[PDB]
Amino acid sequence: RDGKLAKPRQLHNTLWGMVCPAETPEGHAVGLVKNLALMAYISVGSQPS
Amino acid sequence: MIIPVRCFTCGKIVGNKWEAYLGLLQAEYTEGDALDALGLKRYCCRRMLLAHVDLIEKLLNYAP
Amino acid sequence: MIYICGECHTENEIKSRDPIRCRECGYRIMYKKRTKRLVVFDAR
Amino acid sequence: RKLRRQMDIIVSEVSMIRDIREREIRIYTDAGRICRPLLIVEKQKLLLKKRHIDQLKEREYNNYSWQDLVASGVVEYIDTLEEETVMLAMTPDDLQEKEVAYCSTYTHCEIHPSMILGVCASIIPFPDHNQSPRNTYQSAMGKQAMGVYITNFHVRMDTLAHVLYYPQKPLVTTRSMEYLRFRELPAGINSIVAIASYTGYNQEDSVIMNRSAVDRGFFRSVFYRSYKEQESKKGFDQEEVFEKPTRETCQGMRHAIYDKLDDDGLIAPGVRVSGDDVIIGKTVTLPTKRDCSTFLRTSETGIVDQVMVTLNQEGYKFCKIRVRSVRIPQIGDKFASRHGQKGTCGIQYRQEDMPFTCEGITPDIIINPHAIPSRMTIGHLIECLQGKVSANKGEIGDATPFNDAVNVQKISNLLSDYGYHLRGNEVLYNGFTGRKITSQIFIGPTYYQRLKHMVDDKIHSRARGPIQILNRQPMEG
Amino acid sequence: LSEKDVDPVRTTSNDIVEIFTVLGIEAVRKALERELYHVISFDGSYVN
Amino acid sequence: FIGKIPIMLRSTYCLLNGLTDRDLCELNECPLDPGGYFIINGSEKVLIAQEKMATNTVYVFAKKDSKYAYTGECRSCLENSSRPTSTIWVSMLARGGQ
Amino acid sequence: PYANQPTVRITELTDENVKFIIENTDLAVANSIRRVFIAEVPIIAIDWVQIDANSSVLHDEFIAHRLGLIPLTSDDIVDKLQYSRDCTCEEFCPECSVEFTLDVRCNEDQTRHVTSRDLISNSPRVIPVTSDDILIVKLRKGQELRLRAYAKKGFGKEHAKWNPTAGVAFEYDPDNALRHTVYPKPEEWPKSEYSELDEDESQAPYDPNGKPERFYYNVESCGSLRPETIVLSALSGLKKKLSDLQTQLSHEIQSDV
Amino acid sequence: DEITPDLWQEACWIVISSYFDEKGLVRQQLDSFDE
Amino acid sequence: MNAPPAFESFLLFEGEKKITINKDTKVPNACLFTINKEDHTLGNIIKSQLLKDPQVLFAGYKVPHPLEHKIIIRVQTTPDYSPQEAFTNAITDLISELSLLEERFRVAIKDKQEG
Amino acid sequence: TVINNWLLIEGHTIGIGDSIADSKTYQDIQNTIKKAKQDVIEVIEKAHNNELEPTPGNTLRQTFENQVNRILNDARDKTGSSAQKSLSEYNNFKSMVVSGAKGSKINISQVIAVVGQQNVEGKRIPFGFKHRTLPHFIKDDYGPESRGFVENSYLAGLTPTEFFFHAMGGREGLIDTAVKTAETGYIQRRLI
Amino acid sequence: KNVTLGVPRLKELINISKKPKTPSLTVFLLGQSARDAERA
Amino acid sequence: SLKQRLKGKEGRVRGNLMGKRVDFSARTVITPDPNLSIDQVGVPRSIAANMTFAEIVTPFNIDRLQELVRRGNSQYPGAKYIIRDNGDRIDLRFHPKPSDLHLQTGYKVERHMCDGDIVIFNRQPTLHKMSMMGHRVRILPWSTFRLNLSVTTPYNADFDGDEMNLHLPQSLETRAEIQELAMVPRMIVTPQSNRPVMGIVQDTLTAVRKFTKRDVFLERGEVMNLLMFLSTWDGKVPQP
Ligand SMILES: [Mg+2]
Ligand SMILES: [Zn+2]
Ligand SMILES: [Zn+2]
Ligand SMILES: [Zn+2]
Repeated sequence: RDGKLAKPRQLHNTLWGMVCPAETPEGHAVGLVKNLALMAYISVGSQPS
Repeated sequence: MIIPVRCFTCGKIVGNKWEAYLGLLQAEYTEGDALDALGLKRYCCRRMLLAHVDLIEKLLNYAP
Repeated sequence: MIYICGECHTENEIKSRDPIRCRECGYRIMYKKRTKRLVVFDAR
Repeated sequence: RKLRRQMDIIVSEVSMIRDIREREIRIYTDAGRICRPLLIVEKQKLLLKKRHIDQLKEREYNNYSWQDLVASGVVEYIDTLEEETVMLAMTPDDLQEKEVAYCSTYTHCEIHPSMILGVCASIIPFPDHNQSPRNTYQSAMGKQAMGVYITNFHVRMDTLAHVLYYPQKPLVTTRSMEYLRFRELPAGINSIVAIASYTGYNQEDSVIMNRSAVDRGFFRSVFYRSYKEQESKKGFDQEEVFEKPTRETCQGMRHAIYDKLDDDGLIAPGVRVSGDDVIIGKTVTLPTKRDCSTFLRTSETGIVDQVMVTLNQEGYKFCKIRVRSVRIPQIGDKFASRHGQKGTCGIQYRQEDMPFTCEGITPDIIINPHAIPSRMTIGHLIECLQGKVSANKGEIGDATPFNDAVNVQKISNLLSDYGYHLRGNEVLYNGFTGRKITSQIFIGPTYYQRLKHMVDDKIHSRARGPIQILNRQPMEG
Repeated sequence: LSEKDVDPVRTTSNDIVEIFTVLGIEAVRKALERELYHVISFDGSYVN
Repeated sequence: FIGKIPIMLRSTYCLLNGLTDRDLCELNECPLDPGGYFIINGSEKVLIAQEKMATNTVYVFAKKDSKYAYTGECRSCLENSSRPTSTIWVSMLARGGQ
Repeated sequence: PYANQPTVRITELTDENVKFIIENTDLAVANSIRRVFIAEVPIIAIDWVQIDANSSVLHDEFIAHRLGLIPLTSDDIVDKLQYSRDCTCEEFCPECSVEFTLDVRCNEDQTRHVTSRDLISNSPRVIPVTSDDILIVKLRKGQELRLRAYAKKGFGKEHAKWNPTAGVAFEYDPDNALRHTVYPKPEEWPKSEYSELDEDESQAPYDPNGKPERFYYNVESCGSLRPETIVLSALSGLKKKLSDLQTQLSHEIQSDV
Repeated sequence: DEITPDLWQEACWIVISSYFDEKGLVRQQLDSFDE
Repeated sequence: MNAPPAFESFLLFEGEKKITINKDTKVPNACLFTINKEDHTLGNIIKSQLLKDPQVLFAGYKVPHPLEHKIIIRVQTTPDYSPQEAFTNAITDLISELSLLEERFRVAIKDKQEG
Repeated sequence: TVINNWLLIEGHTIGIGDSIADSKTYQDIQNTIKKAKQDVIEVIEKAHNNELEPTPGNTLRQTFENQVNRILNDARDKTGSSAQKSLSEYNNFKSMVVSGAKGSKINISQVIAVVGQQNVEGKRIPFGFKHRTLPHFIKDDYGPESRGFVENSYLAGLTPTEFFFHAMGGREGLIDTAVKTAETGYIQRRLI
Repeated sequence: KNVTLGVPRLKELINISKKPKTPSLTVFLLGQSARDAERA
Repeated sequence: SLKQRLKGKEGRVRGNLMGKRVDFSARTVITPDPNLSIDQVGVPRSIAANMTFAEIVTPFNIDRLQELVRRGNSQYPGAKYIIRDNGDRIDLRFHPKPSDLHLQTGYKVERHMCDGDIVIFNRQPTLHKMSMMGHRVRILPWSTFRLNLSVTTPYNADFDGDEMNLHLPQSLETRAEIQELAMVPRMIVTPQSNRPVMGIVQDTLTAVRKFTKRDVFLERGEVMNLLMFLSTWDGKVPQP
């Protein structure tokens, strides 16, 4: 439902340095499947105590 | 995986130059200088050794 | 009917009925030995 | 900020965002936040100094690593939310250097702008000289190229595996390729590619391949198909076992030859196989015993590479059989450069037929000039020009995207020093007649890839085949 | 259309339903031609 | 004993943890293999990262079709407890109603 | 209406290459000579491999592929050797093939390089050219490669392994007097090694009455034949192609009448 | 003292090389599972 | 699966004629020579030798298809000269030239080897 | 068949030499782009100083964007025509365009002179960040560089920001292609 | 200004709908207002 | 239930009547062939040797069809089956004994597809008439379908991995239908826009532009070479 409200296929400005701007499957999955940029890191989480 | 016997473009023998090429590099030769020492004038043959990846060496790290 | 153990590479003759297992290693992955028949390759 | 940079109480992955206008400070510690390392800039200067670089140069035998840069407060991770409050410099040498004061409050700097690209886009050479969709197409094609997918591929038994005989590392490469191990496990070959209209067989994204080069192993590859079969004793009445069926023992057997099978019902390694052959002889006892042996597809024609026999997770005896099939490049096979220039082989010419330079060099691949103008893959032309300088110079060319030290004019000047036209054009002679071609052909080394899509895997015909019993309509048999 | 100083002849609409209920089916037939032609010829393409 | 957890290869709980490249070759493992996947019935399975909206954050959006002029949602989740996320909406009813 | 009177001037003759110039010839004759160098000069190469044992890391037809590409000394034996198809033996015999044997077992901690020096022939005339040696495969301890192969006659038109040349440089009109190639900017183009123009000059003046003549060759040998033997074999091979065609043409003309 | 522009290209890729010496390319998957 | 044997390009199968002559009815004194299992090596050399004949009005060759191994040579001569006669004289001249080239290349090899 | 065999003599290629232009042509293109940027700066100053009067049927923002876009659109055309005039008779980019075989005038200009303005949904690159297209610009930066105007050619290469904005513009083409494939034959099967 | 075109507009015509996406008119003036901007 | 069997996109009425798999169809990758006519499609030997056309035995072709039966499946071109006047099918490869393989008028010999056979060639999506045109089969020695470069435009086909379907009409009546209605030359001009649907393309279009320039001059030898590729040439060399 969330994806319907706003189109996520478009390459958003904020993907810079986080998601590769070029790599995306062609076809029905354009812009929906993404790939991390080389130095992109996803936080594993920690306690805010 | 292993050095091709012939240069693809012209058929020149290249399979007897990988060991010499590695030896020349160990002798502080530049890659271009080593290729010239080995008689590789055409850039098609220089391509053969300059771009070769010797995977057979790591394949031998697995016991048969 | 020779099977090569995947762990110790022991050649052991194994019958069809008896269980497949290395005689001395106990390993449970067995590879068939290369066929004795001759196959021709053209060096092309 | 100070605590995070000292790593005292605040871990590196904690993002603190201040919305000055909204009078809100948002601190995020949860997981799932995507962040990247950025160099910290203070007073229009990098906190990264020569001393940090020197210690990193002796990375080994020094215990100095990336973590010391983070601990030293020289680099920190910035997530997307924090990036909205960050004034970022693309480079230190240009952005925060004294100049017209566009901005004097840079807070961070990029380590290198080329890190925006991912794994597959990081092998494209000169991706900033290509039209963007062609960089997207290559990222797709790069995942379908052939090479050595993993070093221990002999031990593995995968349903499908393609291995190139002679993978080469690109003559023209990107700095990022050092970390993808693309050098260690390359997927492609450096090809002497001529951009010419030779005989009309490279038109509409088709390719003319050198038959003599193909004869020498050019883009030769192996195809491994692994078949797994397990024998299940479920059901008291039925008990399937591995053994070659015999006419007297089994009530019903096909006319296919079972001589290939061993007494254990498994074909031995090193045996030619085809559609008519049976690789696994499995017979199920009736409630004589019916046979349920496995056959190969007519298309496949290879040699049994490996036959392993084990017990699966369920504890049932099962065997994996790997069939080896050598795939020599032929008409219809797809080939691609690293710039979205994908095409099938239209025809193959022997070395005497191919056009040749004054040195006797014939291109391995000839591509139509009409592929470039629409796609605007100038990076393909620059890669060929750089690769020509690389092969002659004996140095691997650098095709890092946003490099000001490299440009076509600098590459062209280098090519002149080796007795070649500065723009990479050469005088080619007609192979059929030996006459000079009036136009001088752009020719040089380009990294090409053989794609998994072979014509043999695709060609298929139907002529009064095995219809379905229920629907009385065609079906695969 | 009824508004004064407004051409009651050339004035038209791109809504086929509005044309149908105001002018008729034959007006729709002509209006549908023009709408179908306009989209086709927008990019310069031609259809018989 | 309460069950078995599939283990991601080359992780701290994988047998190929801390093994040197030579050790990996002894085990018929490619040192260049990055790990990061699971072997499930012999199939190497990779878990694709799933992109979802951040929780505990107030987001104000506008829907033209709906009957609310604006809606400020907030998907609230505990600090690593009760995986289910409860979403609360605070919507301002549209002015269309006459 | 009649044949040319071509002349030959050999400029360089080594064990690897021969550089020569042919004058007073047509371009078609000059080109057909260089196509014969590559595609129609017979040599001896391995075209049949049975692998009795191969524990190496390279599969069987990888090894066979590499064996076929190993050049074998076929200077004088090739002429008297027969084609297996033409030979009446039972698919192989000393008159149409040369047997080779390779039996290498590695029992040392040091990697064993299986080279062409390990290829052993029953004919002393036909041996691997290198006997640095050509690497066939590298063997780990406990790995063995045992095979027997037959080397038969063939030419490059059938497979690139029977091509005796390591590059045929061919050239004519180095100064572009004929304008067979039109340079958009002649000043940007390096001079040919055979060029006879001054440094200032970039192109020879256009020769409207000129014809392609004085063709330059540099035939580099892989090793199977001497570079001079390739050219001599090519001229006799091309001559035999035409004499065979004439013989067939004569019968066809007789049948028509 | 300071990294000059003539040394920046070498310097920045030493920083990048050290990053991949420590993290690799699938550190996200392994770190997530370890947690 | 459809790959043809490499020898099919130069070996005649049973019942295949190396050369066949067909009269070209469009123009007088014209014949078409269909030579099997030949390529540009013989087509170009023969065609160029024919053009040196002043009695040959037209000479050309072609490979109808690169995947096939036939060359068609069309020769039109003057009324007093036969296309077959032009073809035979063209081959003899080529054989004469090649024989002369062999002799002179052999002499050159001796000169260079001698010193 | 007739011309495929004459092309064996004439030959046809394309290479780096066809993508280059004269140093004089490069200077002319640089002057046009330098002046075009200054023109956009002046339009920004007028808007900032409230000296920009909206045109009928458009708000102030639409008026500014229209004025900026025409300046940059004119600059691309002026540089594109200049690059085309520099091409020689021998140029292979021109030969394929002139014959109509492949490519167009815009392709030549992009390769040689300027890639041009990148648009997402018909507008310049949006302020996806907070009043910024990228974190490398100042807030409320309406200049050509900030909003997705590629001042370089493909031969010269794009800067990291231009590379990303060009990727943003190129993603729109990728999405449209996927939609058309989905829509392909839908109307036809309804009409039939 | 902008109106629907291409497939979506083609879809609307064959899919005749009481509410098009971008309903609009084209009013023509038959008096002096046609040639007089102020009167228009 | 019975209602389920009919319902759905895969139901009998829709999934088995409006569209269905068909015999005597082939599919493979397409590659260029400038040496073929526009109305000619190159076909792999394996595809041709697998697909057959039933030829009614007549005294005109009694001997020719007799040879194909003798050659059989083993040798191409041969035949796969014999259908007697009874309508019963005989599998040739099982038993090649000529005594049981005598032919007579009224027999149908399912000979292998040969050169000149009419086929329907299709690229999907099939958007207009020119997406299913008729071709003459040309057996060629590799594993791809060949297309003249001009017919790529009507098919919207490229040689970068595209695959096209080959359908072989199986009777004289339907074979005559393709010849007189659906062949490529009859499809040159489309009624959609009353203009040609295929034209000259990349190399030939770029080269014909150069070829027709005012300063293109051809020597005697060159002209005789170009005239060898002019099938309609009347044999007279024009005055230079
Ligand atoms: Mg395609
Ligand atoms: Zn070479
Ligand atoms: Zn064991
Ligand atoms: Zn013999």
